[PDB]
Amino acid sequence: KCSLTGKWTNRMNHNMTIGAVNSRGEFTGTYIATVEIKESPLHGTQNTINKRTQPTFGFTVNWKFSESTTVFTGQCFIDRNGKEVLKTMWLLRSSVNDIGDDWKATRVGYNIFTRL
Amino acid sequence: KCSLTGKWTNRMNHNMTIGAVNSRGEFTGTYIATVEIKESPLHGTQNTINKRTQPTFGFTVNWKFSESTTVFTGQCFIDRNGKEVLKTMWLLRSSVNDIGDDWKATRVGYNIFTRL
Amino acid sequence: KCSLTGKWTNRMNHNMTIGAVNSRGEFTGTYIATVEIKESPLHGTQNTINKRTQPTFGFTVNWKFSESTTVFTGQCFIDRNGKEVLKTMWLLRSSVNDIGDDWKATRVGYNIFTRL
Amino acid sequence: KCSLTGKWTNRMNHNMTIGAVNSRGEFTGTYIATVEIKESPLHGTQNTINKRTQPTFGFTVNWKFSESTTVFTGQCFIDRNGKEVLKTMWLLRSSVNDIGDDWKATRVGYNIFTRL
Ligand SMILES: [Cl-]
Ligand SMILES: [Cl-]
Ligand SMILES: [Cl-]
Ligand SMILES: [Cl-]
Ligand SMILES: [Cl-]
Ligand SMILES: [Cl-]
Ligand SMILES: [Cl-]
Ligand SMILES: [Cl-]
Ligand SMILES: [Cl-]
Ligand SMILES: [Cl-]
Ligand SMILES: [Cl-]
Ligand SMILES: [Cl-]
Ligand SMILES: [Cl-]
Ligand SMILES: [Cl-]
Ligand SMILES: [Cl-]
Ligand SMILES: [Cl-]
Ligand SMILES: [Cl-]
Ligand SMILES: [Cl-]
Ligand SMILES: [Cl-]
Ligand SMILES: [Cl-]
Ligand SMILES: [Cl-]
Ligand SMILES: [Cl-]
Ligand SMILES: [Cl-]
Ligand SMILES: [Cl-]
Repeated sequence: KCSLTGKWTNRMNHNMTIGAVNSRGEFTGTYIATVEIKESPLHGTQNTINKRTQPTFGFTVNWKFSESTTVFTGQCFIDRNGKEVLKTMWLLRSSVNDIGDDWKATRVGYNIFTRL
Repeated sequence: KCSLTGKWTNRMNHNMTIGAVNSRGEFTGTYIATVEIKESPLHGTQNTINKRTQPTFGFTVNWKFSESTTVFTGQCFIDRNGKEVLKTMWLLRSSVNDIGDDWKATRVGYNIFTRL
Repeated sequence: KCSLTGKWTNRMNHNMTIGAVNSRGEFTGTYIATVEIKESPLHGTQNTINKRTQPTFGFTVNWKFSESTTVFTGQCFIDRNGKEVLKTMWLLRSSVNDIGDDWKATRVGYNIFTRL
Repeated sequence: KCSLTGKWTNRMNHNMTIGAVNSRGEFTGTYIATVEIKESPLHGTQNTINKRTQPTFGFTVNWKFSESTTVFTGQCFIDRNGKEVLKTMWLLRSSVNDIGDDWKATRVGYNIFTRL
């Protein structure tokens, strides 16, 4: 079984720590990145339907040093070597002033996390 | 201020209800979708940095009838008329059986929500 | 049949003109936007497999006033009212200087085009 | 300069060959993917504004064995070692039968290509 609880790294400038996952799949944690290091809360859920060994999940990082918001979604895999890996994709939402600037406010990307 | 608390629709087949936003910007809600109607829980945060009148936000929908997870991120705007509108984009993560199908598991899209 | 040839608008600040589509599905055109109006070339293809009435397509806009590149992909639908509509999604790629800034270089969004 | 002309791989199941880039930045090529191997044509542009050593680019793959279309956009970098690398993200558009299934037709992902 791949569990989200624990400490993760993207082997770059990001770590996160995710706490216990409750019976409804809910969890909280902390996202730590270099800008100098800043810490920000995250909240999310992992899928509990069919109690899969490799569940999907999502979370929102509510950045404490920015007006922006990021969401991540992905899946907790057991890789061919037996190691847990989170394969994620993210959307980063910038705060714009006018609704006419909305078009340029969303970036996308990806991250791969392994246990730390 | 554009506040997330309340009931929202995308005029299509989707309604959302969001509860009280606490002082850290955290909220919970339900997402209602005609697949016959199914209700699933959502958990999210709105950005409180600088107390903007039009904050960004994100949330995760933990579908009750699927192994999938969806994340939404966007911004709560006041348009010309003074009406609230949530401009969002999302990532829908499918549950794949093997890490080699990971490439095909992520869909992207958008939704515009208004009150009621 | 929904064809890409002709003039399109997003009913906002964008028009495009697409030329004839050849037997391999290839086409060229021009993307016109307000920054003041700028014109830029586009090149793409529409799917010819199974000769669908509502084909998928993609194109690249090679912006003449920017270091950036946009790609669009979507489908040419006949809507319920009989009108042709292009439903698209796009990725906008910014030029960054270091490969370490790669993460913030891609925006995503959408456009809906109807004949002009 | 990082030039697109040549042969590329993502070390997985994909190779690409791209031909000469003309003076407007336009190129054609072939995209080779193990589904058994299938070859499909690609058409694209690299950005020539300011003659950057690391230009952005986009292209469309018109799959020969599918009703789908994929677009790729990214940037041609020189990494620490002086090796060329294409960092890309893509949109894969499925062909749906009705405009009401449009919401589920777009997948997103990424690929990193190196020479050979
Ligand atoms: Cl900010
Ligand atoms: Cl950030
Ligand atoms: Cl592990
Ligand atoms: Cl922005
Ligand atoms: Cl990324
Ligand atoms: Cl990563
Ligand atoms: Cl309300
Ligand atoms: Cl499912
Ligand atoms: Cl199920
Ligand atoms: Cl779903
Ligand atoms: Cl799938
Ligand atoms: Cl909508
Ligand atoms: Cl630029
Ligand atoms: Cl632009
Ligand atoms: Cl029409
Ligand atoms: Cl940027
Ligand atoms: Cl958009
Ligand atoms: Cl539009
Ligand atoms: Cl080569
Ligand atoms: Cl197909
Ligand atoms: Cl086929
Ligand atoms: Cl395909
Ligand atoms: Cl599909
Ligand atoms: Cl790759």
